[PDB]
Amino acid sequence: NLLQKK
Amino acid sequence: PQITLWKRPLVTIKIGGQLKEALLDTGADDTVLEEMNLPGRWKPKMIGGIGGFIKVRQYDQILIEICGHKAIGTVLVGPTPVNIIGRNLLTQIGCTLNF
Amino acid sequence: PQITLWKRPLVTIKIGGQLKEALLDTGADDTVLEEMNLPGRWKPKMIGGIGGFIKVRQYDQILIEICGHKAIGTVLVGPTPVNIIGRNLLTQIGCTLNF
Repeated sequence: NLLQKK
Repeated sequence: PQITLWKRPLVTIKIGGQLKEALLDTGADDTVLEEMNLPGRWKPKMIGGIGGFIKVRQYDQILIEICGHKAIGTVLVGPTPVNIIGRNLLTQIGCTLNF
Repeated sequence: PQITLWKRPLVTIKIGGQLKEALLDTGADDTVLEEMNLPGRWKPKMIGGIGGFIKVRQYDQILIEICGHKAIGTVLVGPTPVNIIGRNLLTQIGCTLNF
């Protein structure tokens, strides 16, 4: 589940 | 609608009564929401990505409204940093990537 | 092209003359690739995903082709489960979400 945030 | 990707694709959803904000996430197999109660029985599951895995509760046959489009499917609930709408529900509303 | 979401949106990319597979990921702010070597200097970046935070190497102004579309931008390198094309490069190729 490849949500990614800075 | 057509949604550009200059900013995070956040939308309003409706689930179990509650109105929530959620991210349309083409990289997610599954839909994962922050802790909440849902009706029916559930079973535990582990899901992974950047940072490793988290344990979530899996509920099946859950009804959701996404931008007013009704969709039914599995919804996972647990300590996700953000509400995510994954492919399992994106397909149901006819969402596609286009370029 | 128009890409539906019944399966993972995996496409071919080219970087440093090498073909790799990567996920078109609207839930990702940034592009994150598996361990590999890139030219020039890097700087540190912390990114968050479903399982928590990881440290990655930030390389700027990197040439990368995605489904034949050329992009030049920031590429992060680190222990991602899969190569991911994030919004920073999805915007460069003119990618939108549609339903």
